[PDB]
Amino acid sequence: SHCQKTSLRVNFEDIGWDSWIIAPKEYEAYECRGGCFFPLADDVTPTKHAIVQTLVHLKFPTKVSKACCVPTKLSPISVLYKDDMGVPTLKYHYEGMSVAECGCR
Amino acid sequence: SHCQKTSLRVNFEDIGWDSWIIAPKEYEAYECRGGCFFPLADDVTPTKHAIVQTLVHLKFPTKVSKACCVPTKLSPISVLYKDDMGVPTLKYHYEGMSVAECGCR
Ligand SMILES: [Cl-]
Ligand SMILES: [Cl-]
Ligand SMILES: [Cl-]
Ligand SMILES: [Cl-]
Ligand SMILES: [Cl-]
Ligand SMILES: [Cl-]
Ligand SMILES: [Cl-]
Ligand SMILES: [Cl-]
Ligand SMILES: [Cl-]
Ligand SMILES: [Cl-]
Ligand code: NA
Ligand code: NA
Ligand code: NA
Ligand code: NA
Ligand code: NA
Ligand code: NA
Ligand code: NA
Ligand code: NA
Repeated sequence: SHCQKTSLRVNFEDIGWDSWIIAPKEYEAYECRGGCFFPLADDVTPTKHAIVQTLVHLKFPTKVSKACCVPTKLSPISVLYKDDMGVPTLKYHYEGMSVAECGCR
Repeated sequence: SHCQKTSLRVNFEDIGWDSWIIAPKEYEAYECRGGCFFPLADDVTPTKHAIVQTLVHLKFPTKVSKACCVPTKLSPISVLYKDDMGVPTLKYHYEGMSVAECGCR
């Protein structure tokens, strides 16, 4: 039940972006889900700060929060978008749209 | 009430590291606290994925979690630690120990 990449299919209409994104209608964004708690998994690539904070959280759970399972690497997708001239234009690498890797931070 | 760096003073004894860290006894680790919710602040440097996920969370709050306020840059501290030869040694830049910057991820 540890920090990992899971599916997350996003509809641009649902998030109000269909005003400018023509296509695609949906994409696989993924998400990072799971706990950052001891014992850790081999590949959650935990920073020292995440480790320290997790230990502090254990000792003081009402005052300090645990580390968070977040994207640590993102990948691009292509989008067809409306130009200011009102013309569909391809944005070939629209960066930061999809999770490549997750970790505790 | 947005994502930012706040104080977090860590005692190494409290987290079980006084077995190997001789000094210092405590340090300022900081932590990242606050919400990742619209409207965003100017300097939470949000990735596109964090923005998309936050919007999906709004539409589907029981199924998708919000973005997380995490460290996006860390700084070193110096520690005096016990060597395998049982001798105090300085580790001048012990990396990743203190928060330099926070953001939504
Ligand atoms: Cl562990
Ligand atoms: Cl680190
Ligand atoms: Cl491009
Ligand atoms: Cl290419
Ligand atoms: Cl881009
Ligand atoms: Cl905003
Ligand atoms: Cl981005
Ligand atoms: Cl060093
Ligand atoms: Cl130096
Ligand atoms: Cl180091
Ligand atoms: Na997957
Ligand atoms: Na959606
Ligand atoms: Na507490
Ligand atoms: Na290519
Ligand atoms: Na501060
Ligand atoms: Na402490
Ligand atoms: Na829901
Ligand atoms: Na120096």
